[PDB]
Amino acid sequence: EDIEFICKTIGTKPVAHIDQFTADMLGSAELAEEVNLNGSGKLLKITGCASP
Amino acid sequence: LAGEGISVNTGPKGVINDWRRFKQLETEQREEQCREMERLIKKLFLQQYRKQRMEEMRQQLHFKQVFEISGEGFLDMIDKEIVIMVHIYEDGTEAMNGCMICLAAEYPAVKFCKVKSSVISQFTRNLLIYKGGELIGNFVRVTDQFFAVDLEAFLQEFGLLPEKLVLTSVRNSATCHSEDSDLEID
Amino acid sequence: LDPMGGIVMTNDGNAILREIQVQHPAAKSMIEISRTQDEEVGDGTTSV
Amino acid sequence: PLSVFGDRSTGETIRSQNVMAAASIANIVKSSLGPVGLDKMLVDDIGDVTITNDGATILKLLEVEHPAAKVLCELADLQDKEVGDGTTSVVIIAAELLKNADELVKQKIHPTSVISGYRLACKEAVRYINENLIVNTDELGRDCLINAAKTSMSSKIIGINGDFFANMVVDAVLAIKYTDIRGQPRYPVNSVNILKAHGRSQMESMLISGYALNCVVGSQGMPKRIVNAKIACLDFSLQKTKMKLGVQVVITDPEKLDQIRQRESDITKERIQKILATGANVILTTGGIDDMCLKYFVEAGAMAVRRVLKRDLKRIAKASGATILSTLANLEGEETFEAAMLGQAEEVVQERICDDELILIKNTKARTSASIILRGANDFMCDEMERSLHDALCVVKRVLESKSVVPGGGAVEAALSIYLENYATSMGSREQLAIAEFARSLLVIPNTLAVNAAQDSTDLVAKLRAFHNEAQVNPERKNLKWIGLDLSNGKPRDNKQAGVFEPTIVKVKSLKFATEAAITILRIDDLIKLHP
Ligand SMILES: Nc1ncnc2c1ncn2[C@@H]1O[C@H](COP(=O)(O)OP(=O)(O)O)[C@@H](O)[C@H]1O
Ligand SMILES: [Mg+2]
Ligand SMILES: [Mg+2]
Repeated sequence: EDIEFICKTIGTKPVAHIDQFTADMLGSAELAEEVNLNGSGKLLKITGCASP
Repeated sequence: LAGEGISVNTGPKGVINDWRRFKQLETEQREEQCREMERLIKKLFLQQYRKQRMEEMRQQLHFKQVFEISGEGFLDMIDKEIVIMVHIYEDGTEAMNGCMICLAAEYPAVKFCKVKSSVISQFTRNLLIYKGGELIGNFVRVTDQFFAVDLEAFLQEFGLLPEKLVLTSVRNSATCHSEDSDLEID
Repeated sequence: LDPMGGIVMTNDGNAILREIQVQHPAAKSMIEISRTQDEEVGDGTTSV
Repeated sequence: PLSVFGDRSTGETIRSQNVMAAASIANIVKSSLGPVGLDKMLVDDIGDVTITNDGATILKLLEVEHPAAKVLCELADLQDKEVGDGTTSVVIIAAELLKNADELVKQKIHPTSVISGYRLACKEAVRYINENLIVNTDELGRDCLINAAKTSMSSKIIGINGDFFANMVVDAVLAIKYTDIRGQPRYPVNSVNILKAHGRSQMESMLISGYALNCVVGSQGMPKRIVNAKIACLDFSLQKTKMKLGVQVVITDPEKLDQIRQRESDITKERIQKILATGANVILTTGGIDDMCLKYFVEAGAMAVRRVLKRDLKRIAKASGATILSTLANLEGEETFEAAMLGQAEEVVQERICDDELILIKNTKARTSASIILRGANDFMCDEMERSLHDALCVVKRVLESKSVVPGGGAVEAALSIYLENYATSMGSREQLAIAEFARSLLVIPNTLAVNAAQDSTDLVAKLRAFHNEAQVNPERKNLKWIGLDLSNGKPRDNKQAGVFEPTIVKVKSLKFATEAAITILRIDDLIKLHP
């Protein structure tokens, strides 16, 4: 259910077969870091995307 | 005396509070009776086991007690959260109770427990097995068909007891979370 | 008298205390103390 | 008229009920505060006994029904998670705040004004603490860390033992220090494996200059001491090879069954030969090891340990320089093992600890790691020692990360109360009462400290308030801000020179969390409880 939201946010086009997995179907981003919330958990943030 | 087509209409509307208050207790009583009646009524030189003795004096090497169940205790012990044996008796019971106590040491995954028969006389004048909320074993009056080894063999022959432990110092675990393990950098 | 039907006849402190079931948690602490003394040095169980 | 199948409470009734629940929760743990506090003995109605002084543990173990009591318990849990210390203080402060806020509300003061006053008072208290009451630890040194650890371990089972436990805690924390990117010194607490075992006394607990495993060698054949260890960490079971679901063996020519069966174990034999050909001495794996592989390791004169915990294996690999290998597959499609994946340590020994054995990986190279073996009288004492040790480790981590500390013994609370009751008159017309009540409720900590020692709370708190008022009025008497409470003699004392310190983060987070919890509970003036 999150595939559409992820693709809209980043720009990644989903790949269902390795034959079509090419560079042009990737979503460039400035940073992709997993941060911790002072011991309350972990969150992965992708902040800064070309063509947001 | 006529007008049998009453069409009670909004009559029951003004009594839903009392009707539902009675109905909640009625449903609880029906559930308790069904759980009680789930077991009852439904069905109410190699041959000499040379390994029996060795299992006997290797079982004594451990002592806690089986939980004594409170009518709703039986309901909510099985309603939530594996193979579980429940003992029904009123104070041969002591022998099989000791057998269950001995077996509980070797079976940490089981929830050996006992409960009074009075709280739950046709079945009282003269061993219940559960797993995941459904009945598996319903052996009643097992004296007709003891030692802990004998009970273990009897339960294993039916394929109910799980098939088969180093001893730690005391304990190691403290919690389980984002421990933030050491990450050497530069 | 073992609940499993056996008989333990001894005068060791740890052996006596290990077969006794108690409800007061202070007694449980004392029994654990007896077990610790037995496991560590193996003697002086009544003395502790 | 509503015809809602449930009970309804509205007005002063529900507010009084919520304050009742909060006060009951506070009174549960009020007796376990400060060095003159005493532990509690919890029984889990199956015979299990827990002895503890930690507020979070007590609130987690207790069965709670009222929603406000649940809120306070979750508040204690959050304080423990985010800081690790001051778990009782935050609960007590929140309950006192709620009580005083409800007292104000009963005087026809609108709850919105009380909430605004509480928010303003919390912000001003944090600002005042940061501006005045913080002490920089740069000029103090290791003594500051030792004093902070000792203060944290007060009221605990290792209190008098502090002179040694503080040194142990400081050494253990400093051993695991690492600097990440941005040059920030990070201290990964919970990487220190705390092992417990009854027996010998507290004084002779061991601090390991390495790592300690609660595991033993898989078989008696292998030696129990290797000097120049070459640790090989594996994440797979070393057992007889079995094909996956998609592979099925069907035999038509009977002559090949023996070859199939022989290869079935020769695969694992070859894997072990490849692993051991590089000179590995100690092999740790998360999966199991069957008898034949154990015999291979025995003949090779190495060590094999099975069922190693994943976190323990990761810590060992990081400390010794080894790398976890879930499989021996390289980028050429082959099956190889290289010496570059071997971790080294100065010694690996299977030591005996009170009729039981554990593995000590002493002095791992390329990284320093620490572990603590707690020796006590029984299981309960060891568990309480572990909890207190964790609290001390968290306190030391907070002090080392943020280099600001504040005086303990209620000095901060008294200074905050004086400053806030003076500042409330500066602004506001109706939230002034809320700020004044915040200041008054901040005095519940020194009051409880004095009560727990059977000292005259009124006189002690009055003297503390007089000292702090003189500090805040006379510019040349600003050195009186450190006047705390000396519970041994029941007299005010300068805690800064006495060595009673707490991290500033503890007080700040406690204040913020307590204020938010009190605000959350204060917003309710109606409760609907539907029948199940
Ligand atoms: N040696 C000491 N002298 C005076 N006060 C102290 C001393 N050690 C600790 N205190 C104070 O006692 C209070 C209670 O601490 P405690 O309840 O044991 O910690 P926690 O709240 O984490 O359980 C702390 O706020 C601290 O300021
Ligand atoms: Mg003797
Ligand atoms: Mg504390």
